[PDB]
Amino acid sequence: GEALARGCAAAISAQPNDPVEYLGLWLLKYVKNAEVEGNFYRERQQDLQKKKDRLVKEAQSEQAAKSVALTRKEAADALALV
Amino acid sequence: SVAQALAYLQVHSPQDGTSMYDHLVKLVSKVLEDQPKNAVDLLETSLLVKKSIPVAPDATQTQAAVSIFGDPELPADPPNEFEAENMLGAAAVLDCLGVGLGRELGVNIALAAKRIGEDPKLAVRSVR
Amino acid sequence: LEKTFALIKPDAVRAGKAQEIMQLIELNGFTIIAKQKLQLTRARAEEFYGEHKGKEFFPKLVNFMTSGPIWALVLAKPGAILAWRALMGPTNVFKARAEQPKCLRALYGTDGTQNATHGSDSPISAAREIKFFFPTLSGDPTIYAEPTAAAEYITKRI
Amino acid sequence: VQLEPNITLVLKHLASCGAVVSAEQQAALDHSIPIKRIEAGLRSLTLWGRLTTLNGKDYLVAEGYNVASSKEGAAVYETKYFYSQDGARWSDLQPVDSETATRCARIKGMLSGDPAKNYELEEKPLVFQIPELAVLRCRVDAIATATSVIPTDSTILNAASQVVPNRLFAGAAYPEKLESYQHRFSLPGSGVTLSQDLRGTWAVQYDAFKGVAQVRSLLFPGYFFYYAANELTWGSLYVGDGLRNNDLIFML
Amino acid sequence: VQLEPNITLVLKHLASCGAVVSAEQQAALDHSIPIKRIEAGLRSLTLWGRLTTLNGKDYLVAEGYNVASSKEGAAVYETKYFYSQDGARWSDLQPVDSETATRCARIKGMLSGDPAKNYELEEKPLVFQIPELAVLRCRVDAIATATSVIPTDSTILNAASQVVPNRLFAGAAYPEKLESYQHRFSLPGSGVTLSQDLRGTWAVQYDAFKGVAQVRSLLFPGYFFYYAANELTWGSLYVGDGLRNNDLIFML
Amino acid sequence: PWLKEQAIGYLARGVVARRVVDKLVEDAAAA
Amino acid sequence: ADVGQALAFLQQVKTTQGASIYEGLKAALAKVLEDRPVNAVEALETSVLSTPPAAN
Amino acid sequence: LDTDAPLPAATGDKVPPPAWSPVFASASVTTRNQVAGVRSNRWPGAVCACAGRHFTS
Repeated sequence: GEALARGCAAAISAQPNDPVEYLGLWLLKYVKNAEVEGNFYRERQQDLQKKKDRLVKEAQSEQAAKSVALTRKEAADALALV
Repeated sequence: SVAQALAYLQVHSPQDGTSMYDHLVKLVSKVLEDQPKNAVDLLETSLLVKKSIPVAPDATQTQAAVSIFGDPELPADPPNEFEAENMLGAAAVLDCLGVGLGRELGVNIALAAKRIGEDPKLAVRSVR
Repeated sequence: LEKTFALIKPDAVRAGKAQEIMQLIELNGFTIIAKQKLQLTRARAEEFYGEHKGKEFFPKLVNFMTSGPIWALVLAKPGAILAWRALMGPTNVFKARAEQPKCLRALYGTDGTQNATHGSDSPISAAREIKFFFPTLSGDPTIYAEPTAAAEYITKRI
Repeated sequence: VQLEPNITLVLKHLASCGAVVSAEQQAALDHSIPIKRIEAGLRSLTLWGRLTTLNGKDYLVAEGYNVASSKEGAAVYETKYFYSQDGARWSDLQPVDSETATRCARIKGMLSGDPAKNYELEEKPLVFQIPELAVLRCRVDAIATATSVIPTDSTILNAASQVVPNRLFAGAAYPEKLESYQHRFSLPGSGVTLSQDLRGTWAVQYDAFKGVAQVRSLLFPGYFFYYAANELTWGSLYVGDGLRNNDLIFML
Repeated sequence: VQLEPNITLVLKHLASCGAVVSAEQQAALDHSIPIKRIEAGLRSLTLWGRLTTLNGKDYLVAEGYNVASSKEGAAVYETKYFYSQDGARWSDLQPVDSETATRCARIKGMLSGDPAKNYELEEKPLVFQIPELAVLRCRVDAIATATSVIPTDSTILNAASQVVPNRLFAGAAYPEKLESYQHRFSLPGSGVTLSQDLRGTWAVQYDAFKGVAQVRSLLFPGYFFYYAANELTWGSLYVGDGLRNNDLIFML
Repeated sequence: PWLKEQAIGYLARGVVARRVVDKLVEDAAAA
Repeated sequence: ADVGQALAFLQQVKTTQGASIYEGLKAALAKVLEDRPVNAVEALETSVLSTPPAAN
Repeated sequence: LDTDAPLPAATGDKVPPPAWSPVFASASVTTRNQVAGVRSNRWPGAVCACAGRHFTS
């Protein structure tokens, strides 16, 4: 698989004294990062969602007060012309 | 002044794994294999790349300075008597007049004169 | 770009002059790719000078190169190999002190073995020294990427 | 932007709040803090506070750490505490178990000032003997988890997911509002500030001409924090016996 | 990285060098500097120094500026100076013409301490009367153009070609060497440091354990500069009568 | 045996990326 | 000869927050070389390829 | 001040805390020209001090 080919690539590039052992170590680090990448993606997406939801609630909270003050002004000014 | 930049970029990092040159090499080597047909963000791809004898001075002078504080350690002969002036009051007077060495050094000087005047092997009558 | 391997020996370290030596190294246009302060053992100090197992002064040296901590450095500059040696100057401290009174060894050396520095001499030897001390820094994957020698290195790896 | 609080500026700005140290102890600290910081291998070490005792030998407490990391949504600082009674020789202030934490939480009053003393508690009649340094460490832990104030967005997360100083920090826009400050253990960008604390447990006095804000804890009276906005420095200090103010609802 | 020198840290670090101020003057400065800085519209204002007089009313001198710009290869600071004799009320220290600069340069001795006094000079016999504040301004100008020390690469040039603090400054690599410091009016990246000055006019003492370097001027004895490397602060102060040391070749 | 030449292509790609970065820093200096 | 192909490829693909990934990296490197920052490798993500939240 | 009523006992100790405590100007009894005084435990914040014929509260 790609693991074997890239491990041989590393064993030729870095040129270790013990090729097989360093190869295995690199294999293990790679198979850990294979999950770490998806975990990073999950973290980023979830944090962005949290941010957006906080901002959505901050917006609705002000929309409510806008409407309430507007209704107050509505009634107050309507009384003037009756 | 181009080999200067290329040399600077390869300054290996003890904290991180490798140099900045190698970081960019790995980033580009991934992108050339990644081939984002639509687009890609630099920050996120660089983050995905990254996520995949002590040298201390000698404390002799400082410890000698700190040893004048408190009382020495015992594994005691009587300290000899000596006369002197009010040295903390001297630091205060000098500080009020705007001369001298301050008032932290006044404390250090008073404790040093104490360590001198109270010495058996040096039978002192008075210190100033 | 040329990378050379340097060394600050225990006599300069004990005199409190490693910082001055590094500052002069960088005042002379060099760039310290890496620095480290380690303590060399006996067998590793042997294998480092392993090409002088039959030399007479070998024990006299190896007992000195373990007398304390050393500074291993990797320097880089356009034409770095020979400029570093022109900086270290002659190997005999007295010869150097006679010829170049402002040289490095003429300022921080005392003896024919207490010269305070040790550069490389040939690019082969420089690469070998660096791979010995800093086995992490990758050195020219371009050159070692021979399309034929790679199959032979695979035979070696198997 | 500072990299670490400066004890000189702290003692200068928080002296009006009565947070002072003796002169001898000030000099002794100026010498002793670097020694202990080096010989413990720590990147940061500062004076945390000073707890008064019944025999006049107050405990000076110092707090240090090496690196802070983001774990489980919290910025965790692996802190280590030291104590002293003269300002010259620092001893360790070892952590306490969770079971003993409750018992020392039950012990009140001003500390004795004798590190060898131990108090007694009675339960169902099983008697426990709690060392005084245990009580000290827990009071410090309580005060620390309550306050630990820094400015907002003064820290930042780096590639290794560690909390480091934000060297491009420009300052708090509104220094007289509690939104400008936060707890240390709140992650950068989490939006949790001191305004999310129980309303009425913090007071803020801001001198808008000199640009110095003082944040006082009312829940733990004795914790003071200062923030100077023209020089971009800040720092805190605790001075007092270490007991929480439980009558706060009746005092506001 | 500091944004402006702090007078408290300056007076704390340079007190060993005898650069001290009275206690009353210290408090008075703590109040008066912000007032004058605001009511003059200046971004920076610090205590420059203190010149001794014959009647005991030493002149405190403060220096302020708004922005520094690169002009003709020099980092020019449009500085403005103020003087005081009590530390509470600052008056202007107005510039002096070039023709009068020579005459006041010829006047020596310790200043009188009476701002209304004027000295006399004789030339070809035309007599000139030079006000004392002119002499004071000239001495301050000479000392300023001689020393004005900052660390190297602590400033930087911005897009508008103005000299601003380098907020990513990491510190001087070798604090005990004169290459780590430079004049203020040297452009960033120009490579001109204090080592280009006349060899022997500067002394450097570096406490490598605490990390505090002290740079003393030998040409103008009385100018002290400090640099603390663990906290990344620095600052200078002049204390003395303001006369240059011309016998330097015989004293080294 | 097919892994050999695949690794060869990987190493050639690495050299390619190295030269790319060389040109990139060369351009950055002029910029 | 693949060098020119890769260069065209990089000058082709556009940044998410810009264009010409090649030119983005070039501006990043020019900024890093303009003022060699403290911990440049770490400053890559905290000062140049991003912006801290309270920067101005 | 020896005769002032002590504070009530607090949990953890049976002895009533005293009404006043000492404050010291040095960590060694041998230091010359020391100053000293007392601080209140009933009113935390009040202090009295005396060096020679000179005292304050």
